[PDB]
Amino acid sequence: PTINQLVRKGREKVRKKSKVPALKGAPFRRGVCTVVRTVTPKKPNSALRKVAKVRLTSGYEVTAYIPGEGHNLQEHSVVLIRGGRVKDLPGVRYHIVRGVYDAAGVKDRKKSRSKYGTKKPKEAA
Amino acid sequence: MLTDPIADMLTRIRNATRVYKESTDVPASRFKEEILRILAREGFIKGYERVDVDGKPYLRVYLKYGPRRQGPDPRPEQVIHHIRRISKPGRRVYVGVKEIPRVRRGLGIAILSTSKGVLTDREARKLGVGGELICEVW
RNA sequence: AUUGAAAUC
RNA sequence: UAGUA
RNA sequence: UGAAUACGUUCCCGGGCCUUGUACACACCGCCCGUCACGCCAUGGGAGCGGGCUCUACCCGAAGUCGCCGGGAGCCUACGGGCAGGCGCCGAGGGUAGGGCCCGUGACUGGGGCGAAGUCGUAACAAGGUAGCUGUACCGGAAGGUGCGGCUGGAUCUUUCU
RNA sequence: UGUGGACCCGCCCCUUGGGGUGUGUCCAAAGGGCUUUGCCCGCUUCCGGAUGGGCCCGCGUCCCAUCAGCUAGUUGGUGGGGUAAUGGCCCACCAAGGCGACGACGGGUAGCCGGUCUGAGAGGAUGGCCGGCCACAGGGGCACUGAGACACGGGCCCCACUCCUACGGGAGGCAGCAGUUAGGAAUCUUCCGCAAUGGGCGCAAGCCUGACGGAGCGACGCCGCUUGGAGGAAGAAGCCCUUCGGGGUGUAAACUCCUGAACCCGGGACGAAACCCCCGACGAGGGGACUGACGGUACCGGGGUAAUAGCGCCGGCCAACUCCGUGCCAGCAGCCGCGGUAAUACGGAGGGCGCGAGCGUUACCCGGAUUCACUGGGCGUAAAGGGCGUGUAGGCGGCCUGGGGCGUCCCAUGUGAAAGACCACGGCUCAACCGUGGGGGAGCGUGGGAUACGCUCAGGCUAGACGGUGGGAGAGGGUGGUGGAAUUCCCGGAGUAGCGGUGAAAUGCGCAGAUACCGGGAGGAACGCCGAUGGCGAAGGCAGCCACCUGGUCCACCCGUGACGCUGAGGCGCGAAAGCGUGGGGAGCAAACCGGAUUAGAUACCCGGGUAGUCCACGCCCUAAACGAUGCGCGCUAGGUCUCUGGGUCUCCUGGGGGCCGAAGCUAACGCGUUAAGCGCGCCGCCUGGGGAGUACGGCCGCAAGGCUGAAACUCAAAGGAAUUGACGGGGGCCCGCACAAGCGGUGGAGCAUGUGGU
Ligand SMILES: [Mg+2]
Ligand SMILES: [Mg+2]
Ligand SMILES: [Mg+2]
Ligand SMILES: [Mg+2]
Ligand SMILES: [Mg+2]
Ligand SMILES: [Mg+2]
Ligand SMILES: [Mg+2]
Ligand SMILES: [Mg+2]
Ligand SMILES: [Mg+2]
Ligand SMILES: [Mg+2]
Ligand SMILES: [Mg+2]
Repeated sequence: PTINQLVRKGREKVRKKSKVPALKGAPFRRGVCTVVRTVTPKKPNSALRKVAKVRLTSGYEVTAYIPGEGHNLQEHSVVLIRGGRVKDLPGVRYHIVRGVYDAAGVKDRKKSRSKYGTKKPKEAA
Repeated sequence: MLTDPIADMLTRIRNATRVYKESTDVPASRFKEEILRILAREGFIKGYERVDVDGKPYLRVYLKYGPRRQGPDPRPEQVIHHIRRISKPGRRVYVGVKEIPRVRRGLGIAILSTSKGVLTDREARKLGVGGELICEVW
């Protein structure tokens, strides 16, 4: 645009928006579970993928994802949420954190033990 | 109407030089004459001279080129590679001696109009003045 | 059973 | 009919 | 032992060269659009019901500063005056009537996005089998079809699906 | 009592209420202690200094125009009050004013700065801690006291809330330090000391200080350091691979000597010399004593134990691969994407890579992102040129001279606090931390200077623009009039059995005589040939012929004016078709509709009819593939060829328009290429991934239909442009094969043989 135009109108700043209302920025948020359905994904995939709907301390009610092998969660379970999309599951924008509250660690987990939330074992250790 | 005479000139020279012409008329002004001396003095052109064309003042301009050249495409290199307005009617550019540009680590001009008169960058720097930064040639 | 399936016996 | 070059 | 027939290349099937147009490249057994149905998500309209901000008019108005009185009506007085007290203006805020406005809930209701293999067709991409698109206007389960005018962003000198 | 100072008035200087001055009036005070006649702590009036602050002004300070008009103390005046003091700060009276596209008013959001982070920079984001200014002290008013307050731990009233209450009434305010609770992913000790620095009162001794100086808890951040050092096999065991020979973990352990984190003993700080007392004189200077929370800590010496390692990752981007397990399951995934019985991508193993008292994860910021492009972008076909004009404000502006010195440049000087950043040199054993010193800087005030460029003022020019005169082509527009070919209807003649229509048909029309033919008449719409690759118009658009009324444009002469120019937000006007209102008109054609067909169906394509409409008057609507998908203007940059309209000295030359080809250059390409998409200046308008969506809300316009302006949630890793090689086409051209046609003999029917399906 002409300078005069730039002097009249300016450039407009680019403001992209949050990919995750866990509201107040908050790196995590507290949930109480509501439903613990099982979800089929999309695209070129198939498997029965574990999910929860969660009432938030934000006032939000949202679908989050239970990662790991097996779980211990049901209608009143009470979870922490960290946010983290799934990708195969449209509308699933958050993750349940394994190892806080009534969400269990992950039994017999040896490799990525820090995620999945599972204390160090005592076999030959 | 002809919004920028200086630019017209700067361009007439750009255009003529690119079809390897020998000469170029430009309608004549005093400020136009000035820029041409600096151009001539730094050996980007051979020079200029007044004329009259149809009752009316023009400045003929003698361009200058390299030697004819080797392989496929024997067109000369060009003595004026780059000539370019900077201050412009729609946006005037003024600089003080402290902020005068060094065109092409030395190998380049920046014609530059000051209260001491029209001047190259090193001239102006040494005289210690700044001004409306007219253009740049390299 | 048929191709890994969905459908189908 | 879906995944697959 | 021993025939018949071939004009010809318009048609059907397979194929070779040039050129064309393509939204195909799993390469036409290709792609692909809309209704209806199933699930998930967010969303528009919305009578009433609820809560907040707010402007205009009238009225009530704490505290307090300021103004008036301050009397044969109280207290102090050196008689000048002072104090108590009373009247008023303004004034936090409140009340009534009227508007404009935000939030919540919202029966009822509109379309929308997304979701491996549901339903009816076949609109579009090849001249897509009635070129296509288009503004508008009627019409129709659907995609659409017609009318009028426009544009080339069109090729040519027996019937649907995978 | 009046050094003095206050106020009225006058005079002088100065220049807003600053000094000075003369009469007149008015205004001071406090005492206390002694080492007691000579000191000390105080008191009163004045002028000054220092420090702190109040009010005024210029400039700078986020988002929405889907907020466009706002304002009655409102703008100004005179005179009052009020204050330390200006001022509608407040009040009476007069006047009719003030503000706003340079964004008033309204809505949202936010304490601001030094600086912090990021970035090559420009810039973006941010304002915790430390330092500066502001505001607030449960919410809302108000004043009192005072040098200062409209006062967090002062006062009053109203509201909410908690507690005491003999129900009348009271009390209260951690956004001080700790600490409790609640919300929350999350944020500490109800710690020691006034020893140091600072603050308040006191003559002092001292008393007070959750300011502060320390300790405690958090790997929350930064820095330092430990978990050993040197020997130690052609190499133990175990565990992983294995083409069964071997390869790996691996000098790694074992074990040999060595050092000696931890821990025990001994000693043990600096931080603190003042105030105070003594000499001197209550001074200067000298002397002296008291005082350590941290702490029995730091540091020194002596002794002395081999004494912690975890987390993430190994498909690509990105450093690191093999075996088992598992089979679109279980699961992974930042993005592309891994998993369907051989998975370096899932889970375990061994091994490997990277960091290491940490390592990962989530959130937020700058980055990469020249992806809001000032530096530093774009719009023919990718997102993007307004449908066209007219012109308002605004932006921009030819040649020469002169004045001014606002823009702009230069020199001095002031300001730019400290902390931070930067360069040095120090101090804690290093560093982190800390200290001392140095070096910079835009921006702004002030004085002086330059005048090329931009501004402005004065005068000049004629190359831009406009006018004059003479000449030209044109479906440019408006009004009236008029002409012939065709269709439809009506009258007449003649004349007979069908016509029409399709792929084939049927509906239809016809013996009340149609079709085809000749004559006559009525009426509406559109104008054949000329006709073009043409012409005119700003667009939409404009086509028989005549006349009147009227617009634009080109050329020649070089006559006149003298920059009178370009663009143009908003405004106004024009704006095809369809549509709407009133009133006409109505021949042909034709949405809708009524029928005939075709089809698996056929709300369609084909056929027969047919209303609105198409036409005219007046008034609306205002959209389009309103297309050159290319805004307007000007200057510059090879040519060739065809063509419309001028002019000349008429092979050709010089204009103005219309086409194609193509130098240079441009472009992702295809293309554009003096009719630019080239090289350049000026102005406008527009874009910023796709879907949701030109939808919603809002405003404006419209009689309506609807038009203009125009989002978000949510979702996808694409959506796109041009070209490429193929494949394809109910596309084209050309070819061939027992491919079809031309033939001859057969299978399909029977019985049986054989193979297959199925049972
Ligand atoms: Mg699949
Ligand atoms: Mg398919
Ligand atoms: Mg993993
Ligand atoms: Mg950037
Ligand atoms: Mg246009
Ligand atoms: Mg204009
Ligand atoms: Mg050192
Ligand atoms: Mg019409
Ligand atoms: Mg009408
Ligand atoms: Mg018909
Ligand atoms: Mg529309």
